[PDB]
Amino acid sequence: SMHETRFEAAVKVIQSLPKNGSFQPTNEMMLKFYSFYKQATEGPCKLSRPGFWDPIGRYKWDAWSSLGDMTKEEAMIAYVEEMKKIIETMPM
Repeated sequence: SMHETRFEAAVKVIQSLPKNGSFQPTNEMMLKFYSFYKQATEGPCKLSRPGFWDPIGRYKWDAWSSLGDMTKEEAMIAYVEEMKKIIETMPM
């Protein structure tokens, strides 16, 4: 599908920024990207929240859980739209 192809292209773009540029998305933005990636591929968050002692686990889970019943296609659209917005503002 058009959205699935766009999604794969976008994922590649984001993956490449910490490797091929001098600038990358913020940690906050990376968690947002993770949330849409999970929602697009695995669907809605299923598991219980990690414990207080696992910060990155908790930040991850909170971001993914936040999306609720977002569909897989909506999460692909969201990921792509977020990537476009970052690329529009960020020196490459």
